[PDB]
Amino acid sequence: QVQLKESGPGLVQPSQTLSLTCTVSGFSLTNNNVNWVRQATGRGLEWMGGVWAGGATDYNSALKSRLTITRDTSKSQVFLKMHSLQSEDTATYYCARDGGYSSSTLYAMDAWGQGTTVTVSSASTTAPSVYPLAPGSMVTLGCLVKGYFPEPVTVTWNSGSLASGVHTFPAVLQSGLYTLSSSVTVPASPWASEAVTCNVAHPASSTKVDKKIVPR
Amino acid sequence: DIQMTQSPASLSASLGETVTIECRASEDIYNALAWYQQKPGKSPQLLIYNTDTLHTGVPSRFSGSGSGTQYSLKINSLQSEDVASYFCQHYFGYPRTFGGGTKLELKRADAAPTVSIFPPSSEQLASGGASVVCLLNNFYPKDISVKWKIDGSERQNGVLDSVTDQDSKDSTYSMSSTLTLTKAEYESHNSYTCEVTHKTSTSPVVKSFNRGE
Ligand SMILES: [Cl-]
Repeated sequence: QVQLKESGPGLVQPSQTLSLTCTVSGFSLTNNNVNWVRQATGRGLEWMGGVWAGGATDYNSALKSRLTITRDTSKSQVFLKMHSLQSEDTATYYCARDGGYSSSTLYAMDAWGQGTTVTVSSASTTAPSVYPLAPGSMVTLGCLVKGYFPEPVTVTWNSGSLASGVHTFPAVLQSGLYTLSSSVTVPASPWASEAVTCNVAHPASSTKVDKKIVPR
Repeated sequence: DIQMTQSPASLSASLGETVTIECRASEDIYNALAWYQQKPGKSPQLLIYNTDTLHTGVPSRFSGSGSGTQYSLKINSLQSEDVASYFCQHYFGYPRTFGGGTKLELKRADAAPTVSIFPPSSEQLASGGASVVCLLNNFYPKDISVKWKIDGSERQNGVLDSVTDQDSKDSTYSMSSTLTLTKAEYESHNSYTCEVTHKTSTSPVVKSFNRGE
């Protein structure tokens, strides 16, 4: 029944402040420790700091100067506030519990939240432009989902009907904006006797785009 | 503070093999060490604590050992579900510190990439920019290289590549490489080629198209 859940603005501008909340259930903050851990690409896991059962706190050496972790025991909430955010602060943030001496697992972090993605960028929310990738017994086609922000977008082919043989690549950044390619491989037959469409969804901009791939 | 050095940073092993990951603390941590497993796209989970105690539900094929500054995690009879990144962490003093992690992937038979090249769409050129795309799908091992050539001459700049995580079903990888250039640049040349170098061949796999065709 132990559960931790992170929440908060998943998009923050540089130099600005990150404010996240960890809501726990199934245990009390009065006799448990809660830590904040972040995972940024290329930097494995990084312990940020934590707030202990009595309210005491300890922090990562590098982040101490701009990080403050607090809690509200009555609401079962732990808070993270970090200043002077920069690009490298983009990462998935997790809160995790350790029980201390009252637990068989001592100070190891035995329960983790699902994590919350944080992107630190000056870019503005932008819907993608979708371009076709047409060949110019099997055929590979695709669509280029270019210039959107922030992540993520989801791509399906013929509304999931072509689930087999789809490859959607990790997005890459260029001038603050993301671009991703998604490909689908289908029998030479379908390509000639049936329409193939890539359905792109971008939640953040409340947009859905359908691009039919037609022969060149 | 205490530094945690984990090796190897990455590892590929066959199903059924024995994997061994090391973690060295920069100072004696008196067994106050935990190991965490982070399966793909999931949160980290506690695997082992107090050096060798398995957390609830962790299978017996996992074991931890060590003392002083040297610790290790062992997985015997590696199973597909064990593909993940593993991290050690000490809790001897504050601040707590994590090792850099070890990324464990599955070995499988070599597979050559299926390569496809795509010219920019008429629609995108209207914008004044062009993206030429080369796909390299379902290959193994992951190591691969792409070289773009325009009218027979190599183009190094303006290229971005992206590779998928190992496929949970066929254990292969797929990669896309995109060469971006201005419309003027694109329209001033005719032959576009992507050359792919991979262990599976001794000369590059070449795919090309002519703008004028
Ligand atoms: Cl750390």
